[PDB]
Amino acid sequence: SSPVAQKYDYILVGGGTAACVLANRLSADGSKRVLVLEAGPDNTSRDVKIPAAITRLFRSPLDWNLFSELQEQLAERQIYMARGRLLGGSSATNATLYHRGAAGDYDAWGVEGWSSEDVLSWFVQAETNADFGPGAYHGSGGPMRVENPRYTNKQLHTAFFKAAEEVGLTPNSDFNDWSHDHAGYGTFQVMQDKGTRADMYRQYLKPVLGRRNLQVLTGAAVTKVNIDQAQALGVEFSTDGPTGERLSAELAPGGEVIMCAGAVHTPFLLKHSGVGPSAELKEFGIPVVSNLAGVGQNLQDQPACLTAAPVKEKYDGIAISDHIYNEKGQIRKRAIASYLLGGRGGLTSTGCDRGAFVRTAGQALPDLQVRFVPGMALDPDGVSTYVRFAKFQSQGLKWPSGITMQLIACRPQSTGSVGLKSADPFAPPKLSPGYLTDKDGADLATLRKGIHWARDVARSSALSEYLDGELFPGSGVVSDDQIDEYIRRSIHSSNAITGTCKMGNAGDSSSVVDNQLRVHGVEGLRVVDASVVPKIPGGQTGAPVVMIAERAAALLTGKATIG
Ligand SMILES: Cc1cc2nc3c(=O)[nH]c(=O)nc-3n(C[C@H](O)[C@H](O)[C@H](O)COP(=O)(O)OP(=O)(O)OC[C@H]3O[C@@H](n4cnc5c(N)ncnc54)[C@H](O)[C@@H]3O)c2cc1C
Repeated sequence: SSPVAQKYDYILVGGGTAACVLANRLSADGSKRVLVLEAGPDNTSRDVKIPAAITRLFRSPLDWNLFSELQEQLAERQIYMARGRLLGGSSATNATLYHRGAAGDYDAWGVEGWSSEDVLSWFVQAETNADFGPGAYHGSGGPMRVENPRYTNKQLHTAFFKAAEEVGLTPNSDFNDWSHDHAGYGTFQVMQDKGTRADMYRQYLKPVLGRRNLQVLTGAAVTKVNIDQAQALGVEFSTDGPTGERLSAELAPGGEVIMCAGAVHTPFLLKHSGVGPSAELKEFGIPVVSNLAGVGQNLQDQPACLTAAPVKEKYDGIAISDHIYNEKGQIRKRAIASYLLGGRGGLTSTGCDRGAFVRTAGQALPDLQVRFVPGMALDPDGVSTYVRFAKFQSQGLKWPSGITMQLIACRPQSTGSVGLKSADPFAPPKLSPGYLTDKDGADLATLRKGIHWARDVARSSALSEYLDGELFPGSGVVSDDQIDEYIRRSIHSSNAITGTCKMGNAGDSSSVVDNQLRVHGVEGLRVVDASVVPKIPGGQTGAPVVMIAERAAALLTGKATIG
């Protein structure tokens, strides 16, 4: 009742990060009728816009609330895996850190037309940096906002860097400068506009909601993609939910369909629609249009564990928790004043924006990413701690002062999978991250060795002046075997998730999409979101999604070509 006798040149399933990019570029003339279907509501929540309020988006209505299958290798725990549910997708619910990985992350992709040189310019193109001048590696005219964090903990941040210097690390002035090595300590830039989240709804879609050739439907939950037998012909969706009507959106001649549902829901929705492993499709009685075995495999996510240590009594009150909450748990009016009048202060911080990339065992590229947080976790699951920090408000307790080093396997060797658990196209998918399953035990070894690394840093002279013991894992956990068991019961997602519909060369039978993102054996079908990522880069995966999205967009409209 919303696409009524209307045929669209590009239907977009999903209204997230990449989808917000293409809608902008493809609606940019007037000849194309763009449609954008999004399960979740408009982007209007104040919790989206204030960075420190990220503590309220986890496990919230704006999250899909995905939980994984039992992971036997993880002491049989389900893993909560954050996924944004609103226009702007996970860009509106992320920690905003800006990371391209290294040039070798893209060279190693293998694919033709996506080397480090081919992608570099698409990055710069979409960037406007507040803190680096325009050059080979940074843009100034782009739609993304990028800035050095406008919050600084004058004691804990400076003691962290002195400490990482003590244990032998070198600084790194720009983790997205490919001319020098990617390892080292320093400061993560964040996709924020003067302390407001600079999500992709705000930077790309909100400035273009005027275009009459641009139709954006929130509340609109896609169920499948029409593929008359191969050619896609549209989508089916429901505006109310699993108890609503079964509408249909038709495409115009040549009208393509663009999978933007993200690394979790795209491979899922493709399967329900007929493209995937037949063995899995036959189990629920779904006709096979294409039998590509790569749909729903190769799921890569970066696992994390943490250490936590309180500060000495004498330095009580100097953590970021002390800057946001008072001793009674109420939000400080001073912090609100610095944020609303100046775009400064504790509320501009997602917390984890200082850190490092470290080689643990002479690897080609760093295997460990440390994230330092001048706040003290109260649960070894760092995601659950943020949820807890939210509910702590107004209870009347003082959150203890301290620090946290979150440790992350930024280039993991484990892979996962995304599958079908029901025929109900509104059911939670079969999600298995598969952390710690690589055949050499390397991911676990990277995380164990980060624990030793984190303890060295915390033992340094720079940090031992401020610290008083160790809460997590703590004094009991001494031997490697004990560290591993702690890692297993505390491993949490650092929220990347890539690869479930990977691109590859012609004759890559394991590949799903080709180097122009159209999928093997379907007409008018393309995938442009994090799923196409063939190897996860070394860093948080937001920025490369945009780069993919800006790239496909141009290619679609004949402004550049690949190969
Ligand atoms: C909590 C969190 C923290 C993160 N931190 C960082 C970080 O600091 N820096 C960074 O660079 N990256 C970070 N990431 C990752 C980054 O946000 C993602 O990699 C990126 O946003 C993925 O973009 P996408 O377009 O592939 O998917 P999304 O942005 O998720 O877009 C997919 C969209 O599809 C929609 N959808 C799903 N099913 C349907 C359906 N049936 N019908 C219609 N729409 C549907 C979803 O609602 C969603 O809006 C973080 C991720 C999370 C969750």
